Amino acid sequence: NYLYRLFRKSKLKPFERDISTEIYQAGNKPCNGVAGPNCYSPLQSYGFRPTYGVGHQPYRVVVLSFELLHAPATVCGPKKSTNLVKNKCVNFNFNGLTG
Amino acid sequence: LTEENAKTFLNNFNQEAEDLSYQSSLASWNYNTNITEENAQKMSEAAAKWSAFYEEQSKTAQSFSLQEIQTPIIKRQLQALQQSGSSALSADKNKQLNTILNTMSTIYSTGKVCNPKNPQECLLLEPGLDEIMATSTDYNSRLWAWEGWRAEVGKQLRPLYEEYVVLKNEMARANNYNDYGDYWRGDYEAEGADGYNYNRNQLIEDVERTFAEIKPLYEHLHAYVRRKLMDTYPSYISPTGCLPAHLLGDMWGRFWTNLYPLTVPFAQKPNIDVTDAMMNQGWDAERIFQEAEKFFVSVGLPHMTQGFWANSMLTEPADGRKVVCHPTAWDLGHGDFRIKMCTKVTMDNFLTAHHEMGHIQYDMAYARQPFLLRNGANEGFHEAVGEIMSLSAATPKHLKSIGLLPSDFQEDSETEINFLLKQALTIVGTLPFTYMLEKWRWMVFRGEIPKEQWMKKWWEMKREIVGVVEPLPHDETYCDPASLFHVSNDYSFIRYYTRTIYQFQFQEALCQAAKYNGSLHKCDISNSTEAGQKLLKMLSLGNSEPWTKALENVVGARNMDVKPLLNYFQPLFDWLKEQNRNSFVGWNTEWSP
Amino acid sequence: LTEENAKTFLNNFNQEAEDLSYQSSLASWNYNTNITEENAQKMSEAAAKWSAFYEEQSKTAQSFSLQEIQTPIIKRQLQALQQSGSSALSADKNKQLNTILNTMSTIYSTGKVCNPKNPQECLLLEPGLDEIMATSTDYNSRLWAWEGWRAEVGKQLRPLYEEYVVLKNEMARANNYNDYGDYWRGDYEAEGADGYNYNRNQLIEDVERTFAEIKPLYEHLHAYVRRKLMDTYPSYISPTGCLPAHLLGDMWGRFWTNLYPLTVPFAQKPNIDVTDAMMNQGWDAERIFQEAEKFFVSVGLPHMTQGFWANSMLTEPADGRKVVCHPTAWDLGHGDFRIKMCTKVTMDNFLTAHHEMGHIQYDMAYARQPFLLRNGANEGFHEAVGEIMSLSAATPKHLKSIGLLPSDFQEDSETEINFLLKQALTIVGTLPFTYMLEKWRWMVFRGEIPKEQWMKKWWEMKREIVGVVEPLPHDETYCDPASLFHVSNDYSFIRYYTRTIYQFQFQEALCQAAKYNGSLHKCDISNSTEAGQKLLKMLSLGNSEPWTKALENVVGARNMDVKPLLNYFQPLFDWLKEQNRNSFVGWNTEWSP
Ligand SMILES: *[C@@H]1O[C@H](CO)[C@@H](O[C@@H]2O[C@H](CO)[C@@H](O[C@@H]3O[C@H](CO)[C@@H](O)[C@H](O)[C@@H]3O)[C@H](O)[C@H]2NC(C)=O)[C@H](O)[C@H]1NC(C)=O
Ligand SMILES: *[C@@H]1O[C@H](CO)[C@@H](O[C@@H]2O[C@H](CO)[C@@H](O[C@@H]3O[C@H](CO)[C@@H](O)[C@H](O)[C@@H]3O)[C@H](O)[C@H]2NC(C)=O)[C@H](O)[C@H]1NC(C)=O
Ligand SMILES: *[C@@H]1O[C@H](CO)[C@@H](O[C@@H]2O[C@H](CO)[C@@H](O)[C@H](O)[C@H]2NC(C)=O)[C@H](O)[C@H]1NC(C)=O
Ligand SMILES: *[C@@H]1O[C@H](CO)[C@@H](O[C@@H]2O[C@H](CO)[C@@H](O)[C@H](O)[C@H]2NC(C)=O)[C@H](O)[C@H]1NC(C)=O
Repeated sequence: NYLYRLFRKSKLKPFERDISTEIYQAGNKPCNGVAGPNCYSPLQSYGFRPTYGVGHQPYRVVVLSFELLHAPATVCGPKKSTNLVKNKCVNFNFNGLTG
Repeated sequence: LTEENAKTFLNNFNQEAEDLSYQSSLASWNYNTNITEENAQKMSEAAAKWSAFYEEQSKTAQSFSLQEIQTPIIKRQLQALQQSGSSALSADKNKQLNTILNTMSTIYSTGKVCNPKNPQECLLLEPGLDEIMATSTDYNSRLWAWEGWRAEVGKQLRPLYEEYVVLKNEMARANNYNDYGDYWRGDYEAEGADGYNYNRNQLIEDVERTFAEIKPLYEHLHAYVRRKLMDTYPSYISPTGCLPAHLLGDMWGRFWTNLYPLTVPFAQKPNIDVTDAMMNQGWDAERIFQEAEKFFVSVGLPHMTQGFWANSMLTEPADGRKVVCHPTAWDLGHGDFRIKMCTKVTMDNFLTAHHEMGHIQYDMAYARQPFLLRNGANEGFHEAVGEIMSLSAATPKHLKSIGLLPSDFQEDSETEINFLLKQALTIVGTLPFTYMLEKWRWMVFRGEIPKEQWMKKWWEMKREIVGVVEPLPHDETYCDPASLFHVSNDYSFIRYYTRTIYQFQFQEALCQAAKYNGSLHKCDISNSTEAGQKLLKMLSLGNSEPWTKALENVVGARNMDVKPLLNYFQPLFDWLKEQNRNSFVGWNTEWSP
Repeated sequence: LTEENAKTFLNNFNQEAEDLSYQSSLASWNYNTNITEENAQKMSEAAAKWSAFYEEQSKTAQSFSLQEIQTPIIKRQLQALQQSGSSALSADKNKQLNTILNTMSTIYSTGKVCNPKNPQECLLLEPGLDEIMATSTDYNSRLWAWEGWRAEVGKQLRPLYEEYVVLKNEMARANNYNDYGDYWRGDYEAEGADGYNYNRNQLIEDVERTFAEIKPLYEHLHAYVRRKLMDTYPSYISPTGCLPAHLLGDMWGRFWTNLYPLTVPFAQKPNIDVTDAMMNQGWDAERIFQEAEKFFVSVGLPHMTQGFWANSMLTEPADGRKVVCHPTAWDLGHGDFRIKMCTKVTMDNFLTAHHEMGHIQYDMAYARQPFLLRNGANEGFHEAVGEIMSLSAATPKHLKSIGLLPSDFQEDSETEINFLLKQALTIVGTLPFTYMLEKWRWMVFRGEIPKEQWMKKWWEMKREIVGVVEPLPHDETYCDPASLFHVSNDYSFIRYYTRTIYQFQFQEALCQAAKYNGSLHKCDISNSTEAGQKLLKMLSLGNSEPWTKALENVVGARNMDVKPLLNYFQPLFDWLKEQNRNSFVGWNTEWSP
């Protein structure tokens, strides 16, 4: 159930996806959409098995891409509650207001 | 364009092939470790699917024309794919040849020779006749065993060989080869850049050239063995004559290793065996493989995979599953490397573990290469790489370093001489038999030997080359070569000769790389990373490049050389020259008692 | 360096040549449209200057050696430039050959056969004898016309042919060709990258291979035509015999199209002719060309130039200038493309307009290429590209789409069958005559046919290949081939055979490109831009690349294939098989009444 694209006419641009299953035409003759000699289906199967070597075992990859745009940034890291001390002279940072 | 089409075809093939080959290899492993009917049928279907896919791809691959392909790696991959082999013939001929091969295999497996005047004592070759050849000292019993197996096998197998040669010749001609011998010699053919080109015809002359240099050492060994056998057999062996066929310690005379108690130089001095030391320290098979791994990392080759430790069997399972005794190294594919060996805690098993690990390391190095090129450079190389590790493991320096042998051990000349003689009996002795048998097979396939004169030629060559005479005259109704396992089961025999030359050449090259300053037989390649890299350059290549290039990469030469073999056996050769001065070195062709 | 010198020479040549060629083409156009003595003399000077310049450049070009030129386009341009043609011979021989050609042309033009016992009724071939061959049903009158023209032309032209062959052989040998037949076969020679190489010798075998496949369809057609003629002529045609030479609807039997009323499958069903619809809707020649332009833009080829509309004549001028009736497409050069056709408002002229526009589109596509390479890939390609458009234009779908044919029109099987039979009589019938005539000419030039046995060979081959027998015995004093226009005026005839194969191959390739799911004969390529691009890739190339590469570019094959031709005629072939079951298919070589 895990597949990869082995054959494509042109290289992918960054952050592009191709879902086409069209038969890859490597030869002058038209494929006609039926698999035939010199015509290979692009999507091949990753036949994962438990006894494979470490190079070939399945690995799950998550890629995190961060982008900044002219719009205000709304994804930021956690804000520390810290603690509240009263009746003493303490430097205060309340919602970005300092003193 | 044709080259681009071939590249895409190979790319599609490698992905489909690797998966199917892994399934076939896994099924074969499952049968070998856990012998049963269901694993055998599963193996049969897996092999059938893999073979059908391989033939279908080979038929498509044959459409491509090699003339317009410029890149060597794609051309070599297509060459490997395009070898039809036995499929070239028509279905009727292929079925007849397969039937002949299967009947030959079953008849050889079930071969029976029985005692005259003692009907109940009927003996198979595998349980008992081999034991008689290895251990019995009685002349008459050995003569009976040799003659009886020769008579039964030769009379039954002579017609089968007669049509077997014709069918193999038809298959070879169908594959654009002159004869079946040329088809076997194709495996050493290398097509490449200038000065690396090797031809099938060249191989015969190269073997003869190597043989001539080997011949004085063999003659001295033959004279010494003949004198010792004469001491064992007082009147049945002539001083100037050839050795009898049944006194060589083996059924066919293939290995002289069983003659070592009779031919020992120094009976008083013990062997270098360290089995008892392993027993005292509680060593086990896991420790043996770990020590082998330590040697491989120390030389600089990579560590064993986790899968190798997890999936392999290094011990008899003893849980009710039948196993094959023979040690085998398996490259299943997709980075799966396993060893099936029922390892007992002995020195011989320790050397065998080093040999099989060497096979696994050789398989691991060329895993980067494409699927069709994940093989040895030739048949000899794969065995040779394991053999050099076996040679290095057995040295006294290696045994002292790992604590098997005591630190204060003294290496006198006498132990070196007897150990070298045992090595010569196993290694030097097999070479004339191998050369003579291969030459006979090549000439029979060629048609140089007339059909009705086959036996008459073979004994003459054994008289000429091996220097071993028949005990009793044999007419042409006999088929004396066919008694051997390799010829009856369609196996090439020249690989052992090439293995023997390559093993010493590789060993000398590594020892020169490691800056060893002593005798070649005492050399150890441990803790010499540069030697490991020098070896690994050949190991990574596989058969992507011509075998001559790989040979140049290790030894700096492009052809077989037996000067390392003479260098390894030089103290023994000097000793044999010293003790043969009174005696006559050489044999007379005419039959002498 | 030689290659750079050739490149500069070609660069200088293209600029000078294009201007001189345009002047010659413009003068030729001015004579053709406005026939007069002054335009003829102007054309003569323009052609003389262009020819003199071309020979002078060719003589300079011959100094260059092709061995050290690596780039294919420069080598091909130099090859085209270096063809001396008739200039290779000495002045005396060239003058004699020119005199023989001129006398042959004038004698053929002025050929006269006159009625026996009726002296006043003397008939030329062009005004009246062709009409007799097309329309007359009387056996004796046709026999008279055929025999009389054969006797007068053959007796006068036999010596002229005898020295004509020798002079052509000398010219071909002077140009490093084996014979004049090899010189004609040179036009199909392609030198290029591996697997695209085509040889002159190969062409004959390729034609024979195509012919064998074509032969069953021709045999069935011949049997059907023979039966219909037997119905027309009760006792003068044998069931098992060959057809008489004078009953084929033409003077030479080249086209069987005039036998269609006699051989109609369904007399009751009308033809697909749309002339009356054009008359009702007030169509004119401008509309016909505009509709052709609409088809070409719809398929994706470029629009016609403004110069084409402004300068061409599409109507009889009727202002007192004489014109040539024949439609011709002119590529004057420098982007000037014109059509000279006296277009009447008929279906046939509409198809002719599509064919000539196809020629113009073919000329326009390769305008980017250098001057020497602004030609067809071979002689067949230029005619074939027009023919595919003519095939597409005539389909019922195309006529319905443009409103010539009513929307409610029903296409029954019978109209398809009679239309296919008419197409076969025009197209399939010409192929045995073309192959036999070209084979005879090639063997005569080679010398395979003995000089004194020429007639005896030709009739035999007509009996063997065409399946047409002579009405009366002819001895060797006759020159029966020479009565044809193409042979008497030194024209190659194999172009029609290649055109016929290429036309169907191109049509099938375009229909597969256009994803048509029906019978090939009903296919229309309108509104299929991908098919237009697929065609245009070949059209742009010209003869810059080998013709095999262009053929691969359109159909995916590198050689002539007649499977599209069989596919086009498959319903007709099935119908002919269905109706020939009682009759005997084939002919007997011996003369049968
Ligand atoms: C290849 O290199 C390894 C590591 O350099 C060598 O192993 C080392 O062998 C020596 C001598 O056998 C060991 O020295 C002695 O070890 C004993 C036991 O621990 C100790 O009691 C002595 O005081 C002395 O240290 C050394 O420890 C050992 N090192 C390791 C890491 O195992 C090996 O001998 C080399 N092989 C060859 C063929 O040169
Ligand atoms: C190729 O494409 C062109 C353009 O799509 C096709 O022309 C179109 O043909 C259809 C049917 O013949 C026309 O539809 C009908 O036209 C009549 C007359 O105007 C009108 O009364 C109907 O109500 C309906 O619209 C369509 O107008 C016409 N379009 C153009 C721009 O001419 C042509 O038939 C196609 N050819 C083939 C072979 O597919
Ligand atoms: C040896 O092989 C047998 C059969 O080839 C294995 O027995 C199977 O075990 C699986 C899983 O436990 C069961 O699903 C099958 O039904 C069993 N088959 C039979 C015939 O018993 C056995 O487990 C294997 N042993 C080892 C050690 O691999
Ligand atoms: C047809 O050709 C004739 C002669 O080739 C053309 O008549 C010439 O017209 C030009 C331009 O008016 C004059 O300069 C010439 O002197 C004319 N020649 C003669 C002999 O009178 C005529 O114009 C052409 N017709 C067309 C329609 O092109």
